[PDB]
Amino acid sequence: MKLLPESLQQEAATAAVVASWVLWHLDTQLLPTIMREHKLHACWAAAAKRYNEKLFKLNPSY
Amino acid sequence: TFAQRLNSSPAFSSFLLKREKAESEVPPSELELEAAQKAAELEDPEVALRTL
Amino acid sequence: EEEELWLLTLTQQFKHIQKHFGIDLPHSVVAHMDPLLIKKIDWETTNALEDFDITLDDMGAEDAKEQWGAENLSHHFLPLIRYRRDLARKNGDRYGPDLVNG
Amino acid sequence: PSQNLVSTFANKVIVEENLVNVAEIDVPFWSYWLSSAGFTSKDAFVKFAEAVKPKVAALSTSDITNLTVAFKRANYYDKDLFTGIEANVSANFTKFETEQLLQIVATFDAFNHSSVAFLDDVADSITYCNHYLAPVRAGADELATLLTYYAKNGHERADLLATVARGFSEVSLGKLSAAQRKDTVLSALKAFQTFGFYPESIEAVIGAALVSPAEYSAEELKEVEAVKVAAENALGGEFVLIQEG
Amino acid sequence: EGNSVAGIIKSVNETSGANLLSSLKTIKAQAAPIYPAAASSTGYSTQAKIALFGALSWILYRADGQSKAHEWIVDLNLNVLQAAWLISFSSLIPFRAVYFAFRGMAPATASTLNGLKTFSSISL
Amino acid sequence: SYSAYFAKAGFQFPAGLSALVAGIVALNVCTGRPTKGTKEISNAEYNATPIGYLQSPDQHPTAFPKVPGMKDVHGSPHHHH
Amino acid sequence: VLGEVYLKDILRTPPTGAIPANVPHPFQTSFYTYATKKLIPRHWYLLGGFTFTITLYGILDGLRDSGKKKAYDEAIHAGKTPYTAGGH
Amino acid sequence: MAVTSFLGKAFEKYFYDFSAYEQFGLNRFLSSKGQYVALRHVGFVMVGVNVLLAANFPFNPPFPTIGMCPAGWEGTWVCQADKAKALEMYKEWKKSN
Amino acid sequence: SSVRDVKTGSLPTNFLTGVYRFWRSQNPAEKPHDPVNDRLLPAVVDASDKRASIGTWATTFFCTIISCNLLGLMPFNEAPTSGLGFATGLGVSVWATATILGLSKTGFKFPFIFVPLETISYTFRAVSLGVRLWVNMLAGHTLLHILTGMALALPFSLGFFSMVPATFGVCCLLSALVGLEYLVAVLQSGVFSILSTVYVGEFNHDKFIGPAAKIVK
Ligand SMILES: [Zn+2]
Repeated sequence: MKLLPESLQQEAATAAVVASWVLWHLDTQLLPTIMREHKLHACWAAAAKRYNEKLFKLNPSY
Repeated sequence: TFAQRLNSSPAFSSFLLKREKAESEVPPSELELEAAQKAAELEDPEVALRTL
Repeated sequence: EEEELWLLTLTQQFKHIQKHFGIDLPHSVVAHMDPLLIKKIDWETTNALEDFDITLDDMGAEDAKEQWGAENLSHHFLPLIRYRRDLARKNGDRYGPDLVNG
Repeated sequence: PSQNLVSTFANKVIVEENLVNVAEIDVPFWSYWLSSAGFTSKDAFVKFAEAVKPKVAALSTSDITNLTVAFKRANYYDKDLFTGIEANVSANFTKFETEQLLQIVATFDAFNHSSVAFLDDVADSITYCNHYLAPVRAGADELATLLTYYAKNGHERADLLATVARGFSEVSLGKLSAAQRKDTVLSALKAFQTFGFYPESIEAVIGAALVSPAEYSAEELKEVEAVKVAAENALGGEFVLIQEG
Repeated sequence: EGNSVAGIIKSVNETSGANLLSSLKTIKAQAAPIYPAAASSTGYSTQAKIALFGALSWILYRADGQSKAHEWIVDLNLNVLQAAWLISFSSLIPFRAVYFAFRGMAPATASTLNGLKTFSSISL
Repeated sequence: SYSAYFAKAGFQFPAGLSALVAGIVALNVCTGRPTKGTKEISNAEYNATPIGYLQSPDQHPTAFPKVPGMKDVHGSPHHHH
Repeated sequence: VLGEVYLKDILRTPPTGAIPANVPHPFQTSFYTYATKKLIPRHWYLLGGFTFTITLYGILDGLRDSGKKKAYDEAIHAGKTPYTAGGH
Repeated sequence: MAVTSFLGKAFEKYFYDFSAYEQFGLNRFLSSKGQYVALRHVGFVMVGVNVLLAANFPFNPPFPTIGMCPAGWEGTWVCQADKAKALEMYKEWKKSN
Repeated sequence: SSVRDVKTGSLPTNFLTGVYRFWRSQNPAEKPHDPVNDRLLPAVVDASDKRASIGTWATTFFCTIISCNLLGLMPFNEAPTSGLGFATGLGVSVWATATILGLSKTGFKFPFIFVPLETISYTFRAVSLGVRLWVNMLAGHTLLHILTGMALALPFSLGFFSMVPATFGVCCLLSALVGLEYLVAVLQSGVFSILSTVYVGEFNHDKFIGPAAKIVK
């Protein structure tokens, strides 16, 4: 069957172009979007006890 | 409610979720149903003033 | 009604995120409502700390995780303490929390 | 006549008077990159500083950073330009990153120029409008410049000092040469005692001098151990160098 | 576009007491957020036609070279075996259970937002 | 609410797909070698040869061959056996 | 009062006029910011590994044609045809 | 029609409620629907195999037969195991047929 | 110049969040001796500056291989990872990334008769990481070509839609091998990226800088 390709360097460079595009697309397009909505939730869930206690001490409405 | 806001989201108008309901996975609780109904009364800000 | 603009902007903005986050809120409306939270989140992605809350969870830093969340929303209190500082400067005094021993 | 035509072309077309006539369009681009190539030329930076003054109020934050560090390297202090720059920073303080503000302050610390509204809007921006680990990415020679600029102008902001003192560690001081670490440790301890603020990370800038005291004199180590005893009771304890074992 | 609370505060301050309670639904709706209305369809974008013609240009080109492949009837009967599982996956994958299972992979959607607990931010 | 804002923008490609397709095509056309079943000849041979004799039978297999190995063209009968 | 000059560019309400454009990340804006701040400081090990494979597989492609040229010349300097005469 | 809007509405009602597991009854013979789909699957393959073969039947098979012949052929070009042999026999058969 | 707008809580955003947080979970950061506070925060940020981005690299290799492996199960398509240079070119590139990372922990100088035997077993994991991906994508697809040639021999020889219990038992065996190929397509993209975190994570170890001076009590 077909085992070796016509060029091994052309198939190795197709793998490096595809995997460096996925590296670029993940780091630039996906992971900024992942972390913008992961860390809105995460900063709000980590600050929620200290945010509300700091806000309780600040507003004079009570 | 949360499941009622999921049903009108763009995810459930998609093809593979079009005949689905978000309440079928986790139904709204008894407090979530009674507080969506209480919040429907208070979307009139005159009703919210006279109640308060 | 002296500081009611700040306290009701906090209330209306969080109620709109909470109603819509994870359901249909666009990322453009988040970055409109909270531009400095998106600015500080983008600093972690730019400076290769996009897993910093996973790093603090790996090393069990539960009080540095609470400081990480609190320092990323610390600009929510900036419209107040810029107002209260411009009160105390107009009344000749010093702002309290600006001082070390005050 | 080939050499004559080239020499005639060189004395009327490629001079520095037409080099500053193409440099009138975008000023802070051309101001920044020329000054990085050693083009100091104090009469040319006069010509820069007036063609940019109708534009400083509408510049982006990376343009304002490009103006100030160019006019720091050119060492030309245009005071009615530099109030337009601090009115760009004070009007857009939320948009300035603290990597950019530490280069703007070090220009404003060279030419001793400060407002009180500028000193608050830089401290409000580093503390609240910027990531809290962004002092850690700064490099301690720029943070010590910011600490003295708040101690020269007598501006006590204890929230800013807790932010800038994050950026002092063994990591950030270890990236400095021991000549530059010495000019920083003495410059950061002189500012930390001016406000009397002794954070828990003052033991990394004190400890940067007590592992290698042989580059310090006697009155400088008298200046260091004045702060060391002032910090040990403030932090409620006793100083001890760690040796790794 | 200034903020809508300062639009609420200004528009409640400049009403009389007689028409305060009548005005409260037009001040409510002036500060409601915009949810843009369902526009005209105009389906299949300029890139949705490149995606469908380019996938048809790929499927025809791959079926062209499959048909002269020396095992052409073996190759063309493998597309029947492969497309049989695409059919059997639309009828067996629980697509609502999968949607809520991916929704729990992300901590942003596995829980509700947690800050700002309404007693801390009152203005009395 | 907000559901009709996300229906307005239709399909869209990934945000740098043009650099993937230009990168995969530029690896398949800038091979630096003849195009898989052809051989470079001189211009004196190319101008002298018919286009039926320039073709090889191996490079034109039959589109749905009734016998495995059927070819569409026959090429040059001037064989060097 | 606290009067909206203090909330400017700090806290905004949900938009009422139109949904704005999304704020780009600095990496989506320019490839030069991605390349110099993240691709080269953080992923140069991965780019070095893709570079090693493309050069190594160019060695093995160079060995395979120098082995084809070796077996080709030992058929034309042996009076044989260097392949199986096509098949058709 | 709108060429985008009609077929989506058409395929959806074919996809969702058009069920030949109920419109043809068929619960009388099969236990579940989980094994009606495991026979429509194998039924799709057997129909697809029998269509691809029959849509061009007089062909010499590339795949190895096990010494079996389709119909009354048995010595013709369709059953020949040598492929250069069957090419010569197909070219004789083609001018006659 | 204008980026697109993203809905929060999209399904591709939730899948890639869970995928990235999975591969980041494989090489976790180590807890220091000291408590993490503002004193230890530059030592934690510098500890993250010196760790490789294996959370990003392993989901680069997960998403580029599961997309290539599942192309082989789409009709009219072959998997790119059934090519020898593609699949072994990803395996050498992971192994070289681990080695370039392990060579930079020093000053790029390469490390009695024991060490040629540690090296061999180490240099073979260049070969084995890519060949395992290549052979699994080749040997599953090759067997499917053979058994659908043998399944085609029955309706070719016998009637069309005739003697159907013979072809039914081999059409369900063919259908159960395409189903196993969906399992091998997802497993081999998982095993490639699990092993990439193991190999690259061997050299993912640096010194915690930490406080060199302390005010105790
Ligand atoms: Zn195939």
